Amino acid sequence: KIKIAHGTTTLAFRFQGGIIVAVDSRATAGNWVASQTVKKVIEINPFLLGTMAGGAADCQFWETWLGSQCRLHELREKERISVAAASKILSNLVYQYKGAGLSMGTMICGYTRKEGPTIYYVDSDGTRLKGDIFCVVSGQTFAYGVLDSNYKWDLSVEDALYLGKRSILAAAHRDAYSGGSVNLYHVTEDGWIYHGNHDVGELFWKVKEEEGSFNNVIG
Amino acid sequence: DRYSFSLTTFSPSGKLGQIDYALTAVKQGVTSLGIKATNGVVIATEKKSSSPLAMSETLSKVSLLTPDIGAVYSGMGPDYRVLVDKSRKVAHTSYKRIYGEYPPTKLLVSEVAKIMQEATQSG
Amino acid sequence: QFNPYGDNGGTILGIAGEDFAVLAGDTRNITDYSINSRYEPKVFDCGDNIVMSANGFAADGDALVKRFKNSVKWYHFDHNDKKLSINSAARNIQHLLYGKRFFPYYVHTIIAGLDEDGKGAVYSFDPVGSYEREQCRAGGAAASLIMPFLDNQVNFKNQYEPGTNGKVKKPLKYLSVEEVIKLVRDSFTSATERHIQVGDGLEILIVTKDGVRKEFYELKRD
Amino acid sequence: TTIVGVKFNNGVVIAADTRSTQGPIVADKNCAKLHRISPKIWCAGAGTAADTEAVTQLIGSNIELHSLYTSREPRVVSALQMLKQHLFKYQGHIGAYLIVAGVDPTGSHLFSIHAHGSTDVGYYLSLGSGSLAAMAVLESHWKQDLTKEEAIKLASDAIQAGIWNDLGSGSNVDVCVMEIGKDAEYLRNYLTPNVREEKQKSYKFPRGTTAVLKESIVNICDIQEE
Amino acid sequence: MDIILGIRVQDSVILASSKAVTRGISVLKDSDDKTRQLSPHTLMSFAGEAGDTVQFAEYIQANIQLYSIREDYELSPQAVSSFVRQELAKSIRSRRPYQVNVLIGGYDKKKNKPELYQIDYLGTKVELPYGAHGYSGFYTFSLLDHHYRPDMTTEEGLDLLKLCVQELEKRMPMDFKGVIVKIVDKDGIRQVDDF
Amino acid sequence: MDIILGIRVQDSVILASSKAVTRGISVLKDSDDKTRQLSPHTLMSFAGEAGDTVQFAEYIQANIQLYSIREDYELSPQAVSSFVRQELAKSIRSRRPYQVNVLIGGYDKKKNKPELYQIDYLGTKVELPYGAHGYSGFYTFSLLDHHYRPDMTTEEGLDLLKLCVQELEKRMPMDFKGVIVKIVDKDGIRQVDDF
Amino acid sequence: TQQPIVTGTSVISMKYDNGVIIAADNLGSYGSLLRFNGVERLIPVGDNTVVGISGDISDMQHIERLLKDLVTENAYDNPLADAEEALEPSYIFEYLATVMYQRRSKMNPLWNAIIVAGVQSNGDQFLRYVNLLGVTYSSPTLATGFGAHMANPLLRKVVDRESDIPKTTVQVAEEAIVNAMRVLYYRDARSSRNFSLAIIDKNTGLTFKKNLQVENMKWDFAKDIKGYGTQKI
Amino acid sequence: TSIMAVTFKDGVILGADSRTTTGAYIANRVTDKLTRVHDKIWCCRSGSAADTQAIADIVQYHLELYTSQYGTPSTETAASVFKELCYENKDNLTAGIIVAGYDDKNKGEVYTIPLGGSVHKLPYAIAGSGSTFIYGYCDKNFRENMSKEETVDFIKHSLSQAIKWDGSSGGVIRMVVLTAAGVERLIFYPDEYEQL
Amino acid sequence: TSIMAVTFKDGVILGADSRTTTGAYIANRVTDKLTRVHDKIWCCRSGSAADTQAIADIVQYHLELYTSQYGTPSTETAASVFKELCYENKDNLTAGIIVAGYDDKNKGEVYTIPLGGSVHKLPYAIAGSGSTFIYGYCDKNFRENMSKEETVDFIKHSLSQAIKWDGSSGGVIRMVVLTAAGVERLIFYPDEYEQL
Amino acid sequence: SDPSSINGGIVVAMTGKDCVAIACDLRLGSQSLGVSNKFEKIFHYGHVFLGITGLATDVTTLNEMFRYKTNLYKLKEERAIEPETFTQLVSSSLYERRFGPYFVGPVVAGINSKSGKPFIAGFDLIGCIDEAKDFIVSGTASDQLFGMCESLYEPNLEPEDLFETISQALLNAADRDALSGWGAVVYIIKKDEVVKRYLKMRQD
Ligand SMILES: [Mg+2]
Ligand SMILES: [Mg+2]
Ligand SMILES: [Mg+2]
Repeated sequence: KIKIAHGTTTLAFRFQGGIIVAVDSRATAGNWVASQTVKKVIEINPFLLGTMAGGAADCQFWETWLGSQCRLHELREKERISVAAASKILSNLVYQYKGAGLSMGTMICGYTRKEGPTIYYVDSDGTRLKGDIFCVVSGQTFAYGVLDSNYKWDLSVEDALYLGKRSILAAAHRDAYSGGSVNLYHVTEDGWIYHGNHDVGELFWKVKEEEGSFNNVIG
Repeated sequence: DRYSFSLTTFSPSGKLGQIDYALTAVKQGVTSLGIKATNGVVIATEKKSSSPLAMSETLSKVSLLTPDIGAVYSGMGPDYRVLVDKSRKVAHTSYKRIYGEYPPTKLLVSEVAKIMQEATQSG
Repeated sequence: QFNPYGDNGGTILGIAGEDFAVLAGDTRNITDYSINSRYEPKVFDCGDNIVMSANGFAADGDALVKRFKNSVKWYHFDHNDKKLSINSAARNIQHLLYGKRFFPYYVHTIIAGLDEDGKGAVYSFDPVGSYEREQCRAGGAAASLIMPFLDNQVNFKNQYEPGTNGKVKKPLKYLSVEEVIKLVRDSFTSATERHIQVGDGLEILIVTKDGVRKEFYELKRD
Repeated sequence: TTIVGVKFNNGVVIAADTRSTQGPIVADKNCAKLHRISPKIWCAGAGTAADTEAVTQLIGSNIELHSLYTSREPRVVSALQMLKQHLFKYQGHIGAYLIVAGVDPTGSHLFSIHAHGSTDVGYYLSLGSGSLAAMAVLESHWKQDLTKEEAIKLASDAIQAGIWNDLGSGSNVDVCVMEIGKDAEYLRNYLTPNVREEKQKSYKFPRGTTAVLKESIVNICDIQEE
Repeated sequence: MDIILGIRVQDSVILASSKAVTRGISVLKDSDDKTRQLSPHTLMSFAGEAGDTVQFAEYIQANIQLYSIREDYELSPQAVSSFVRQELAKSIRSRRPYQVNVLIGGYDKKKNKPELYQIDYLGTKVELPYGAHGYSGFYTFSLLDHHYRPDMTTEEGLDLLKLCVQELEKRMPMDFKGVIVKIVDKDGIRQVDDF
Repeated sequence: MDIILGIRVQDSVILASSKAVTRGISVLKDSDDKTRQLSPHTLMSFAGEAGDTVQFAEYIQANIQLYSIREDYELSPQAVSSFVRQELAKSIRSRRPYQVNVLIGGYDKKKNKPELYQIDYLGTKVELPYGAHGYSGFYTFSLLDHHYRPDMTTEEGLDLLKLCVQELEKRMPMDFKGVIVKIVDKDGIRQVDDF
Repeated sequence: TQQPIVTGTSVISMKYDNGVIIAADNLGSYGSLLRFNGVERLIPVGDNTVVGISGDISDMQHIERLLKDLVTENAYDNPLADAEEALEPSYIFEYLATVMYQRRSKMNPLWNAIIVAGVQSNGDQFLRYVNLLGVTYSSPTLATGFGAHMANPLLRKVVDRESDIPKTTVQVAEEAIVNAMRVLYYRDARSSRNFSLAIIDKNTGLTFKKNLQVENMKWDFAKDIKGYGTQKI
Repeated sequence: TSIMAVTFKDGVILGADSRTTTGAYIANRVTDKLTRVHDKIWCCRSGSAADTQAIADIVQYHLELYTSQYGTPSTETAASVFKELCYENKDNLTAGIIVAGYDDKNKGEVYTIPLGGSVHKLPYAIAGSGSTFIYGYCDKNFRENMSKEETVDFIKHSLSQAIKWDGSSGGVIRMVVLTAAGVERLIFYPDEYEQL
Repeated sequence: TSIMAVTFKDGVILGADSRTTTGAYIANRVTDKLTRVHDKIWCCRSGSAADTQAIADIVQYHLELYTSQYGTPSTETAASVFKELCYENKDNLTAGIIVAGYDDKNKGEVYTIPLGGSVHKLPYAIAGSGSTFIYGYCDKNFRENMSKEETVDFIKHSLSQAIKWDGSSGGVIRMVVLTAAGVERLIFYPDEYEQL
Repeated sequence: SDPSSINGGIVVAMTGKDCVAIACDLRLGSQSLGVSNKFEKIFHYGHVFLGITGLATDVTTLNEMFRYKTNLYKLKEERAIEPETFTQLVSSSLYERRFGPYFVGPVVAGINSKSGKPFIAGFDLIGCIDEAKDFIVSGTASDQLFGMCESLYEPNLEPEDLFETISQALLNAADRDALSGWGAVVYIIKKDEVVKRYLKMRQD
């Protein structure tokens, strides 16, 4: 298609230490790899993160707009907007446009003291869902977390980051359209913290050597 | 056609009569020879002209099969002529149209040999 | 029925240096198997040390560039002649593109310039205004022929230190404007050989703190 | 593809460009489109490249067997009748568009044949994506009683029109001249107007640049004795 | 596709709703509550097109809550069902029709009678002792047609519903990931603790 | 759609196959065995178009059993997998192509090595340590890519498979009504009693 | 969205040392029917511009009226309407290009390919193309429809690049145009023998030639062509 | 294409334009559409060039084998062979053929074979895309038992109008005259027939 | 439908057939297709009967309001009003109209408006399904400055051939003569024009 | 849906000084899903090397078909088939399925045992021969390979230099194709020794 679309590798999960957000950085037009360095996490504001799945433009434009609407709310009400309220601004907007051809599957992630760590999955269909974990792998959204479904609520921030990084690596290897690098975010009550850009090429060899996993692959 | 059966069969002595009699026909045929040199081969025969009014140039006993392969015979001329036609065609259908080159001498010989073997066993 | 879109061919290349940027495009304009022009410029100085190209359907490309140039003029009027930064230009072009989200500008847009720290900047846009800041972006017909080459010769991807057996990556060095232009010229020379829509001429706009300058090189006319 | 035939005083000249394209990509920059049906009967092909080669080699093979059978040099009207009856049978599904030119005991001949099995006679013909560019030059400069030198010049000029103005054509000009009572002369790369310029840089890598996991000797030799 | 069943017993109405949200071969949620409280003694369950179901359900909730405040009165389930039907009936000849199927379970405090209303996406309304929307409809109807008694107690009605869900789990190709059960009686609306 | 997983461990091959047969929204069987024994040390599991799967599987079984009697020999899994691939490869350009996907698990008595072959309906064959056909493929691959060790025992391989099935039950929209597990080792083919 | 009904074929043009030449045949075709022969498709605007139009003739007659209205409008409260504030070719083109792109952007195009030939105030040659898509481009030679395929190759042999323009006289340019019109008559089934030719020169101004005919045609060789292959009679 | 055959006192004349098109492109501007199937039996071809060439070649073969065994075939026999091929293969053929011949017994005869592969014997026949424009003219100007010169003028004037109005017709006007005297080929160039 | 308008010495004559069809059924065999939009400005209608009747009615209204304010409109003005309606509504109209009028200043004028809504001023115009068959005849037989009797003969002979060959044309030949002398209606019956 | 891009993968062949190189990726996929990283696309019949891209079932079938035909050839000819002759056999074999073709992009590489002349050829799916002097490309990243080869390639490279060129051409082309990669093999072919090298590359 003309419009860059992302059907794969966005993960967001809730844990003791807040929310982990993990994405890949690959953009594909058909089988052509357009880029290995795209940002699939949209920084709406210092406390709100959005994941880009579906139309790249549709996600960028309307989640940048959501940050504008969130800023207005804070000027008018002199209070941080709740994740419930921020998610519902975007969900109600895409519902107006329903049937026009907007494509968006996004996890709105925020940590407020009213709600605690909150993830909302927002759809171009007008679906708005609160959940502990959401993942998007090759145009398919799942609420289970790529690897073991259980994982841990009582998980260290270091360990939770690794699980998210390792989860993107699992998808990046198997999924043709997933790859490039992993971008890691830790969402706390005081805001989100960037946990860097990790090349999947270098990550894969290191993980394989240290975990002993990917025995099937020769390196 | 009701001759679906072999006309060449083993006699009690283990002879194939029709092959022996074919070889007898070849014996009565005009002499032809071949000599192989280091840098070429020669094939030769006598143009036994049936009549002096006949233009013996119009009867080719020595035939090009491929640009690099020639054939001469002893025995029944008409049998030779149709074998040259089949040999020329099989060089194309079973080789040149597959490999894009003319067959080696031994393999074109192998194909001609096969056609003559079939006239020895076919109905 | 009436098809409001067409393909005018062409290929464009944006590379961002440490303290410079280049936006290059071939000067050939085509429809189907015919050449319309051997010299129809595709890369434009828009003012404020910003160069722009909108490659694909030339009509939509001309319209977008025209609208953006006008946007710069009105930015000056509305904001006391404030210089439009490349990041602000990029966000502005997203809104121009996304405005026609349900009847898009059938173009791949690249802008080149310097950021507010004086460092080389290239921004790449999809037809509906999705955008990213990049060091290297080829757009148009021969993009798939050029980008793998740039991955290898700019970022030194799949290149390692001899005698380390792939344990040490070839270290990234800052490329001079002269080396970047060699890579641009070789990219288009190679594309011209293998892509029927690429040829005739190569126009390169180079952006530095000193301003915008223009270099032109002939390409094969077959 | 740009293909032309030009009849002249004592023969016919056939010419073609040397670019082969998969969609917008140039697969071969020095492709030979001038094909032999028989030693003094040549043709140029446009459309499906496999089909034009396949149909020439098949009719070329059958023409050779016919020539051997009849003890006569092959005729262009035989190559033509055999090509058109084959293409007609396949109702355009064999995408072969050919300009057939040659000399035989009957004289010099120039024909065009289309994929559906229709044929045409002419003193000048053009075929392929570059035919309109080529035909513009032929319609401008063609006259009756052309010399060999004039016909080669006109033919190669008509191909050049295709190379420069058609994206489907490019690179070089191939020519074949078939003159009565003479050997056909095939002039491969008669013109070379599109030689690539020297690159700005050598892309020869230092040895050991590529990361290697495993090396092994491949056994291409047969099973050994002893 | 989704499961929404309603049974009206002697003194209450029970609504059982599938907890699964699936888009294509993707399971988005396994704890989804396909219910909105319209008024203290009226409950609406909904199944249908994604987005439209929640948007419609929440719009109805707001309008009924608005009427409650303005008149300081609770609309009868009959009145709420008539309002909900009319809103669905508007949608069918609209530009983009709502694809939402609902069950309305309410207790009428004036008549001291439980009432169950089945309304499809076209605004087709019927008052039934038991109702269902989707593939599960035909199976449960035949089972309920046999077992259902109008003098059934809430516990008897719960047992019968539990049988339905057990039989539906066996016979259905899709996994609907269990049901939430809610009882609507004179005391209000409560979620059944264990099912 | 259906679930057929294979894992090749140190000394055996394990095949887990979904027990459910569904046509549209109808569940036809919940105890279906999607396996044929081709030879005493070779097992084939199959998923795909209705009728074609059993017809293809049984046709292969007959041909391999025919070869067994004629030569008084058991074909190697490699030879059986090559025969099966060729039969599938014939079908694609045939009048009505077989839509059948298979896993071939065999123990090679000459090499004393377990072997697992994955062949799709087109006759696309690969030898893998683990394989799967259908929607379940991508999920199980990522899990098996992490956990799988080539020196794994049959009990370790069984545990890993059990994890896969548990995770597949949670994440899949359809109910595949459990799996039958069969082990292929030097002693032959046995059905795992409890899973 | 519509379909063209009555249509005009190729418009061809090129730059020479001192100005521009543009030409078009006088035919309005109704599908395969050559219905109207007295159709003028070169419309002069003042004494410095000629607009050559191909495609739908109803849309051409509309464009003709827009240009006629443009001249009227420019003269309103304009004491320099016949001097410094006269319509330039560049103004007339940019207007048409704006209209063409707007009409395609409302999915209701003017079904035409337009070449604007003229000479600017400073004596610079103007030659630019616009079509129903709003696509625009400039070249030392321009042609629409069949002209693009057959005329351009011939005209580009005279002026292949910008540096050839000063070396091209009006006699050589006109000759090349007239030859290209003969080639189009030979090979274009929707063409006509009768055509108009306009020269806009920076010295001698606008010369508009009507009722020109394709002459010096080669047909004699037809008598020798017999059958389609084997036929000798 | 514009083709016609006209019977006159001394025989029949076949007329045709010389234009073959692919869409609007003139693939051949000097086409010969008057095709010999026997010494004094010719046909005018319209439709698929591949189809009419294939049919004419097969007919020529049939009449050559006919002549070997039974001597010179009648124009009616030639028309019958054309019809058999056209009618039996109507699903896979796009061919409109006029068959014109001279016998000594029958003299000049014209048979037209439309798309369906029906046969119609006529004093004269017009066919091809350009024929639509001259139905009026031909019906008003055709007389029986015209001289050779009158018939040449009638065909020249007729095809002149057909060419003028039809984009698919054009080039030279080819004619073949079939009489006891033999076979005569006439060509008329644009400068001659355009000024009529 | 076969319609034509022909300018001569004393003015212009409009000719039309009288046939309206639904498929092969003749819905009306005595249709009047010569329609008055002003005293000496008439039109010939071809295409959608609903469309040409609606357009003619609107034009008649426009010229009646024009006449009230500015006096008698020119034939050119009438053609312009027709064109405006046809061109601006080209997407929703199927109408081919010939406009014929007599001024004292301009004399006889003919304007044809094809489907696109383009305007062409001509010495004479032919239109309708039956016009295709008489392009040859009309182009050979039309002279400028013919007498009234010659022009009636020209139109009668022309539409006679159009009717003969076109199934969509037929019935009577209606004509309207526009001169300084006034407006004259002529009718010619099958028994008259078939024997021509 | 498009048979030539279901499984993915690439082959490139290059000529050097008294040597040829042929290289392929190791990926086999079902569209987005990677299935195997051990699917080699280069086969050899004596000293003649054949790479095949496209529909994987056809790759396997054509390998088995050319092994069959080159085995019979050798038994009858009493010598190994040469690259020039094999190229014609591949062409003939593909064109016989003209109206039901194998969905493949074959590449021939080898040195003529008698003349010592390096030889490469490519084919479309119905057997049209591309006999390039320089390089041949095939598969889902053919555009990327054309780009890489056209800039990286220079004539008369020594075997160990040609190795670096073809390796860098394959790796960087594959990394710009979703359906290519998962490992790579390079064959450096000289008149009487062939070296096979597996390359280390990113596994995404
Ligand atoms: Mg090029
Ligand atoms: Mg004409
Ligand atoms: Mg990849």
